Amino acid sequence: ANKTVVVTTILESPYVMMKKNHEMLEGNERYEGYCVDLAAEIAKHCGFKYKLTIVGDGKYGARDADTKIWNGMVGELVYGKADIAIAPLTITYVREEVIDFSKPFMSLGISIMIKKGTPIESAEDLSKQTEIAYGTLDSGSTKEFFRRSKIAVFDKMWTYMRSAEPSVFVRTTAEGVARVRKSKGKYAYLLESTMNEYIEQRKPCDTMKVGGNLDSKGYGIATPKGSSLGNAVNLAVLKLSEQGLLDKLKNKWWYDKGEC
Amino acid sequence: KTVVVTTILESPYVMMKKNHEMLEGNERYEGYCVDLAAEIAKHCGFKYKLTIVGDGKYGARDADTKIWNGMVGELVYGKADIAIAPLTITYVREEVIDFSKPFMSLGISIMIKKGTPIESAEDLSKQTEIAYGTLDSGSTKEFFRRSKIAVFDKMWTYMRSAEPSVFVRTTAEGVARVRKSKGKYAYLLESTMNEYIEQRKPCDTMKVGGNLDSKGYGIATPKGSSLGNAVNLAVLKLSEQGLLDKLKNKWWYDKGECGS
Ligand SMILES: CCN1CNS(=O)(=O)c2cc(F)ccc21
Ligand SMILES: CCN1CNS(=O)(=O)c2cc(F)ccc21
Ligand SMILES: N[C@@H](CCC(=O)O)C(=O)O
Ligand SMILES: N[C@@H](CCC(=O)O)C(=O)O
Ligand SMILES: [Cl-]
Ligand SMILES: [Cl-]
Ligand SMILES: [Cl-]
Ligand SMILES: [Cl-]
Ligand SMILES: [Cl-]
Repeated sequence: ANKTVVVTTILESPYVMMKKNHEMLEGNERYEGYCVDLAAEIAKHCGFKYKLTIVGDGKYGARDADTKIWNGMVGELVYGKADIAIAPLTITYVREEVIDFSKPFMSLGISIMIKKGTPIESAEDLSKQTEIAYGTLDSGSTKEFFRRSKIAVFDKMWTYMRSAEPSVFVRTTAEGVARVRKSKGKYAYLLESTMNEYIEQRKPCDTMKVGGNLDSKGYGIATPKGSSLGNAVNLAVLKLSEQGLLDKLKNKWWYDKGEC
Repeated sequence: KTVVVTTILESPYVMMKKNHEMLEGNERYEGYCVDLAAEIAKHCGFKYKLTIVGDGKYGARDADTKIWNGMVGELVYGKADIAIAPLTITYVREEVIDFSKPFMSLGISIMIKKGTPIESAEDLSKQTEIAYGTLDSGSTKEFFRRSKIAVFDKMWTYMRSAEPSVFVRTTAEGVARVRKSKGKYAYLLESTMNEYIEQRKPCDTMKVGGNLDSKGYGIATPKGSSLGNAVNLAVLKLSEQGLLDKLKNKWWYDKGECGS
């Protein structure tokens, strides 16, 4: 018999955001954003009812090196706490080994956010100076990229970041943004081009994405490995992509009401 | 035993090496997909035989007979174990075959003779002096055929009825037509092949406007093939090691045939 599908997601603008009047709203109505709209479209095409739930620990997902335990949305899927993740969850090798991913619904690359006027144009620029600190989000794919990289410039960046004091890592994108904005150009933030380009369109329009992306990947809808939901959701993603609905949702949440 | 790889002669993905007539087996061929096949096979631990698709087509389903041709057909009817080629991930194909996560991104794009007065798909659709078309039996044609997006629908209505036929059998042939058409023929093809051609003599073509859509190529296996899982992880591993980027830079490497 049909059950309500438990969707794990994360409060990350503009994917999932609290609606203005959330304090008097319940269930899915509390939220708005790209992934809220996407969940609606996927559910419609797949014919299921669902319940959006914000991941408890507020993390994307990393495996503890000691205990081998997955946290974040990946953990929610791995341990059977959610049926599907509809979020800016990056497709990675280590994750692909433990959960299923649809074909990508959005492309991104790691990128550099600076306060306007910062004399940085590239990862190479960052790696060759010490005046401007830089870091990444915790418990996500960007941090793991640097930790695992065998590419010289990135390995050099990781060697710096891992030991920098105070810590250059942040717990949320918002914290990284604030750090860039408040540091008078002495902090640059390594984040996905999607979030970077979003922030670039928000007041007070004091940040910008600089240089090319450091890699190329995408977000996928994730399900527990072997989940029967996987096939249908994947086709739904390709259909929506082909129909141009994904391009429409991107423009809607990034650019249509940009503030800059 | 020996994995049979179906692929297609398409520069710079798979090309006959100089003096190939005295070569044998896999050594006859060079290119991005040739190198990729080697890398995938090494990671997955299989021996393989590259074979060029008999009918020289990517893959389309005959409306009447509902039979698949091209590489898609070779997978569907058991003639090959895997396709390693610039084979576009699409909804209709995903229904009948398995695809790895993408190893390369692309979008449908416009190729014009330099100086042609066109900067967008919209421009093309709003005029009639410049003819335009696509490859036969491929994802670009099916995209326009299936599209409910206004401008693309208009372009299709024109293309389907244009006489003489605006469709071509091969990329080389569409490119020739652009060059020999004094600018009265624009070619719709994938950004990857467009950008490759853009950097080669006689440097008289160019990619204009943004891409009309966003998708990628995937390594394809028959539905439910056990090779699928390993090949998918291999793609992600190569991507994260930056080996896919290295391959792209190598085969799209600009020796400065045009300017510089
Ligand atoms: C987000 C759009 N999109 C739809 N799914 S896809 O055809 O598997 C794909 C592959 C890519 F390499 C880049 C984008 C992309
Ligand atoms: C081609 C590189 N690449 C690696 N495989 S992926 O992480 O599934 C992916 C998703 C995208 F949306 C765009 C590119 C991309
Ligand atoms: N999308 C990333 C989080 C953001 C980042 O790591 O930059 C992930 O899935 O882990
Ligand atoms: N990559 C395309 C062929 C080229 C095109 O259609 O423009 C396909 O898989 O069908
Ligand atoms: Cl300031
Ligand atoms: Cl071999
Ligand atoms: Cl439209
Ligand atoms: Cl008709
Ligand atoms: Cl011209």
